[PDB]
Amino acid sequence: EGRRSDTCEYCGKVFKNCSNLTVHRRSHTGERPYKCELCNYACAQSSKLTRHMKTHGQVGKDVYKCEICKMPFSVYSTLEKHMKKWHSD
DNA sequence: CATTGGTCAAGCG
DNA sequence: GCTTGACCAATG
Ligand SMILES: [Mg+2]
Ligand SMILES: [Zn+2]
Ligand SMILES: [Zn+2]
Ligand SMILES: [Zn+2]
Repeated sequence: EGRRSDTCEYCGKVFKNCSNLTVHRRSHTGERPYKCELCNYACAQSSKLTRHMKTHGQVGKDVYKCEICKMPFSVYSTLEKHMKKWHSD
């Protein structure tokens, strides 16, 4: 009744924090505006990209790079999952 | 186990 | 008002 402004247009959920509504709505629309520059990860929320970026390497620690596509990883097992997904040959 | 999407709201000035 | 990151349950 005016608070519709703070309400999700797809499921009727009411928010007090308008930014929570913006992010929630993307779970309906599929919009993923935050794009990793180091892989094809994309997400609905700025801080998820920040969290994701930590999987590409930390400052003081060592980094494992895919020999084929040059992608960097902080965790070797995550590189091997990448190897099997993207370089099956 | 590492990593994720959806959620929540403390804290900032 | 908004950014931020912790929480939780889920995935592989
Ligand atoms: Mg953050
Ligand atoms: Zn909704
Ligand atoms: Zn990435
Ligand atoms: Zn690669």
